[PDB]
Amino acid sequence: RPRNISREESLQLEGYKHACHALLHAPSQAKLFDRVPIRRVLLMMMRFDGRLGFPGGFVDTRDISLEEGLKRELEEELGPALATVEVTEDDYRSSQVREHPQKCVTHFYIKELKLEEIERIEAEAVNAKDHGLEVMGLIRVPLYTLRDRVGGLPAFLCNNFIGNSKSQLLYALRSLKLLREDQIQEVLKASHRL
Amino acid sequence: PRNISREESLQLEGYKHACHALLHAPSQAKLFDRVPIRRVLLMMMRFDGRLGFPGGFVDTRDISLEEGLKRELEEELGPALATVEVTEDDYRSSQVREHPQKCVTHFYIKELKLEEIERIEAEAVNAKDHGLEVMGLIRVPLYTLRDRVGGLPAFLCNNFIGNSKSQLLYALRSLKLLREDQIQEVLKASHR
Ligand SMILES: [Mn+2]
Ligand SMILES: [Mn+2]
Ligand SMILES: [Mn+2]
Ligand SMILES: [Mn+2]
Repeated sequence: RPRNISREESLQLEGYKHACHALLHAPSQAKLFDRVPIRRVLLMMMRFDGRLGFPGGFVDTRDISLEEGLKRELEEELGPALATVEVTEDDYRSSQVREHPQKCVTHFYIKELKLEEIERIEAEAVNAKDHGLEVMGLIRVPLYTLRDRVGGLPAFLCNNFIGNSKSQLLYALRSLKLLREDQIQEVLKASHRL
Repeated sequence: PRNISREESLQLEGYKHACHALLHAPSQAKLFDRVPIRRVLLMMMRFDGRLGFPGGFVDTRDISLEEGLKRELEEELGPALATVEVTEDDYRSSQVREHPQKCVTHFYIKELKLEEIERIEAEAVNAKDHGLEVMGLIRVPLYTLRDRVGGLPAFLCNNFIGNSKSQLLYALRSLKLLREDQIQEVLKASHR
């Protein structure tokens, strides 16, 4: 149902509800089992509704800017550590629009941090206003495929994702150059053997 | 997957052993000041992309099923755990499979104080296994939302390792959190 739309065009519409979500990420030299390289830490979360999503939430664009709304949502959900860390217009990536079930536009941001910054974010998430309520926990996204050819990313893609968050994740994998187009197809295939 | 006994368990030959625990605490918190959380139940995202309970393998002949579990927990949840009891009284059940080379997993349910769960979550990011075997802790939503889908039923549509779903369901019956009919209602809501 979701369709692409430019930021600028989408900011012009009327009586549309807006949401902002961010992928925070950082490179890692860690190797799982000292063999399988982690490569990069991507944060997602388990939401109060039983589903996985990226942090963020609604913004009222007549009151505050998209970035200001995003900063506030992250503070609630991810905690104090998000202060001084500034997701800006540069971090903006894409906008999608729908009408079923509600007139609704979601914006997706992608921001690289230093590893210790992600770690400090994890360490302090348990202190967020939303911890154990709207946010049920923070999780890192496995980017590897294991030898059984299912465990890791393919298996993880069989989890339950809110809205278009799965599709956003896949976008980021292709944009941060982490997987080739075919690799993504391979991942969706290995996943879909239910 | 077939239910078995502790009695037998330790005596079978050629099987690999695994221990897992549900740590849980009561809670007075209300989501949107409306929906009661009731209880906090810990699970995790594994390195394999699946949800499960903390723990792992333990050499049967080396030390007791508790000694293996308590080590596994400390390794996966962090230092805080060295002061968790995890006695025999916390033992719960043992299922036996013949899939990925004959497994036997034992399930443990143990009640803690909310503070204790909170301090565990707070130190989990320090566990030897953080960012490796354990990719993050999560609380299990026990409520069902107004849409009659979000909350627990949606949660059960996630990808679960081994029989950690069976185990979770058992806990909800065992801990008197849900009746059999109510469990049967979330499953139908979920698998729809
Ligand atoms: Mn959110
Ligand atoms: Mn929010
Ligand atoms: Mn909030
Ligand atoms: Mn271990």
